[PDB]
Amino acid sequence: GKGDRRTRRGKIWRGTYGKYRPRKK
Amino acid sequence: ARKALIEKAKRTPKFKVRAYTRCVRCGRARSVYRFFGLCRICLRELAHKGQLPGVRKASW
Amino acid sequence: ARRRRAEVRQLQPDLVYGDVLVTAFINKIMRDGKKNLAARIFYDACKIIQEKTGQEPLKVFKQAVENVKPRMEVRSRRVGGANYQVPMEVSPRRQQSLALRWLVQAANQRPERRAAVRIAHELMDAAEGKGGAVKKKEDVERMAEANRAYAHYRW
Amino acid sequence: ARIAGVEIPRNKRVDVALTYIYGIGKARAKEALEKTGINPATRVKDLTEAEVVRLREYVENTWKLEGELRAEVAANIKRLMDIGCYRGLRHRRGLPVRGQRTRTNARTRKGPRKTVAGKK
Amino acid sequence: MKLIWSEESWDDYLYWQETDKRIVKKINELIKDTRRTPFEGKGKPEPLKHNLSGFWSRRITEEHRLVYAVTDDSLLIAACRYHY
Amino acid sequence: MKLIWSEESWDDYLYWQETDKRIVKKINELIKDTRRTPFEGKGKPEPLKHNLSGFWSRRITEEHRLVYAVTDDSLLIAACRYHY
Amino acid sequence: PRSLKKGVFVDDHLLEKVLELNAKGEKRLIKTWSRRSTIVPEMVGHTIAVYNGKQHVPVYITENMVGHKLGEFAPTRTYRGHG
RNA sequence: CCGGGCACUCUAACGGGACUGCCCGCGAAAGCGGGAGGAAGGAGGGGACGACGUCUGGUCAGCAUGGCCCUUACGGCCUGGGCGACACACGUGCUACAAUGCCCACUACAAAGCGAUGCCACCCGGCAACGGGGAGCUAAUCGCAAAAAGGUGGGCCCAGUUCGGAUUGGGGUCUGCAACCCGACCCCAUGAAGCCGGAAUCGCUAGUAAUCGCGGAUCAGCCAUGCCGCGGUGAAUACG
RNA sequence: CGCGGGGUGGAGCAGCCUGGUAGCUCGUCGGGCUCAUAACCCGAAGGUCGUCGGUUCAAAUCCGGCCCCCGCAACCA
RNA sequence: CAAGGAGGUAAAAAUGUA
Ligand SMILES: [Mg+2]
Ligand SMILES: [Mg+2]
Ligand SMILES: [Mg+2]
Ligand SMILES: [Mg+2]
Ligand SMILES: [Mg+2]
Ligand SMILES: [Mg+2]
Ligand SMILES: [Mg+2]
Ligand SMILES: [Mg+2]
Ligand SMILES: [Mg+2]
Ligand SMILES: [Mg+2]
Ligand SMILES: [Mg+2]
Ligand SMILES: [Mg+2]
Ligand SMILES: [Zn+2]
Repeated sequence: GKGDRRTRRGKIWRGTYGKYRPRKK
Repeated sequence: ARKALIEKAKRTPKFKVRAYTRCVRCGRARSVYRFFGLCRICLRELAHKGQLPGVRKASW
Repeated sequence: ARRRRAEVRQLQPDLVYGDVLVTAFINKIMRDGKKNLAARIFYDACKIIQEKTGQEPLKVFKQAVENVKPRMEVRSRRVGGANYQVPMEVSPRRQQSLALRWLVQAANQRPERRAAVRIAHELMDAAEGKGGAVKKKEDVERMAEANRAYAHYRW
Repeated sequence: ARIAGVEIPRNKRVDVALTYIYGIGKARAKEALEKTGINPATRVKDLTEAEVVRLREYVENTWKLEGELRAEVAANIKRLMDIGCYRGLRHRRGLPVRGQRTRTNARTRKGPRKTVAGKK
Repeated sequence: MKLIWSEESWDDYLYWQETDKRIVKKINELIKDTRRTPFEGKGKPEPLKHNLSGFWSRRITEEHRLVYAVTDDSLLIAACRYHY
Repeated sequence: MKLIWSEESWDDYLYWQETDKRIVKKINELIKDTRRTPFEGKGKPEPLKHNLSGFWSRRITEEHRLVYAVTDDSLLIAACRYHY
Repeated sequence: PRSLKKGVFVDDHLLEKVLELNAKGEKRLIKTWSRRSTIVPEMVGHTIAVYNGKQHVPVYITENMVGHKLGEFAPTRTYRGHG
């Protein structure tokens, strides 16, 4: 999980958004 | 090199990122706060003396 | 822990069965404080018991605990400047906690795929008498009769 | 089935089968599958020869792969070296290039621990 | 009696220069007597123990100890600074 | 790399210590460069022969020279005063 | 790296030197302190010197070193092994 | 969402509320065990507080300060480098070795905090970082945030494998005059070592250990996995 | 200028007879216990086997020349 | 109940920085 740049929990652990976790509820 | 640096910190120009906030009471470059302009040590010295309005001993 | 009897915790009884002994096992499943999953693994496993034998899944649980519960255990002692290891009888609070630990510890050592199937087969094997934890029980019980020379160091 | 030069995935999902080729990861695999029109749940044990030849034509007419992609990476590293670049000389010693910490752990790049005696 | 300067020793001797010339004049005094009487003389020259077995120390100041070692032809200096 | 001072070289280093101060830093500068590269660097690092085979010199100043010699992990300074 | 929207190659000093030099000719040696600068193709063919922290090491420019900086070709440190 | 009420929840100031006052037993008393009594009780749970002094402990680099030393300089300005160097050794940690697990999609529940030389709702371009517009908010008004674990549905079937993410190539975004040493992100392809750790060693007795996210300080930006605080689920055991 | 034996990791030894993999202890280096050292515990490196030539598919090992060390013998007269 | 008399001991574990 947590450190992988191409997953959901990785973007959560960073606080960044991307393709793998975009900005929309 | 102490006093020339404090008055390098007072002057504004030449690429604004070269400005670093600094304590005016002692002249510390680190752990200086944007709320007061004091260092973290001058903060405690005056706050225990009572020269800080509203600052109290926090406890919870 | 020098002053008091560092008193025993009381638990809330179950919401499908109403007992302390099942909730203790829900807590012994629990890794990283997930009780909703810890109850789910146990409740999937009870359905596995429900359909792999025609017997009530609480009644196999009680006897699987009693078939794994040790009687005597060997412990180390220091009186006279010597370190031998002395057998002594076990308190039923500790007999419960050790059997409750040994069932989940042996079920994690089972090679089956899902978690609930490991738990269910462990209960089926312990109640009938051949689980991985009854091996641990009888080995722990083997050392006390083996070291029965030292039970004159009882207290 | 042998696509890029490798066959190796026998019964498994086809997007997984294309991730098993140097040059195609998960994104290029799903791009090739949404192009071709194959449900990824249809495994590589059961798929039409026409789907196989369309998939192969796409994945090795579109991008550069296993042998040539390695040749391009090696040529770019050889171009980074032999010119005197900082990153080229870090590739030359076998040191990391992206401003990392070498006083401590950089052992993936450095290799195994070569423990040297150390007076005091 | 040739002088041998170890890395630590010469780095410190470069530190007593540009900090304190009194220490440099004291060290040159102790070296001038060690070159003449290696196991007697000035600065209480004592034989050393366990972690520095085979060494000798002359007092520079109340803390500072000049740690030297002698051969037939030469003179090692392991420190011209701190209390061992 | 450990420093080796001979008899006359140490006395002449003390000779520059007592009289003029500016040369002593220049001397230590020259020792620093021959420590990182023994035969190259500042002040024309020059070889000698025709009694001095295996010995090298540099110039400290316009008349006096800093001669030396090297072995595996040592730096011998024979003189830091006038050549001849 | 940099953004592409704005004018890349920030420096003017060696640029106002080399734009005289490439059109006048005669391949001269130029010393600069601009390690933050992009090798733009009129610089190809020249021998310029870059400061490393100690001195001015000359670099030779040919057509493959373009999308880089000058500090990439002026090594600051000296390692030479371990012993 | 309005009229209206503000009864509740919240917010906020001042109060009451346990002092083992009451009952039994022990005792000469202090006090101790048990119990209706209420929310709590025999310092309710945490803080703030930390004696005479020790370590001739640490800080002349927060500041002040006695003495010694340098003044065409041990002062002052600028550019570049450096504090980021790497054969190695140690401490503190973060991410993992997977199926009580991984990924995708949908749907919920917080507390404490921060902001109009900023937070940026909401649209458009965009695979995304982000960029263009432009509304609200001197802020229980508007924004930061949708909390994450959890629940449902689908896929992988234990294989270095959809675990894990190093390291490296290429293409970009943002800050800053500036990202080569030396930034943080986004995308593609790489996808290593690790399959649970020798001698040893550490923290924790109740919302505690474990697990999961969130906010602030510093801050143009950030090498933050650190610190400081906040809440979600929530064990085990204490014979002695 | 007779006879016998021996040259091997830094030190001390074994392996050679009967040619295929050089082993033991102390020591060295990294770690652990201690305030620290020693002791103790975990882990790792280190020789090409005096020297030259030959035999063999292959030499520390078999053979020959030489250098060094050790022991024995040198009597009758 | 109040207490003495004779008697089996804890180990295997060294050192100190000038
Ligand atoms: Mg992954
Ligand atoms: Mg700044
Ligand atoms: Mg010290
Ligand atoms: Mg008090
Ligand atoms: Mg100190
Ligand atoms: Mg640093
Ligand atoms: Mg670095
Ligand atoms: Mg406690
Ligand atoms: Mg030998
Ligand atoms: Mg006879
Ligand atoms: Mg002993
Ligand atoms: Mg002794
Ligand atoms: Zn201050």
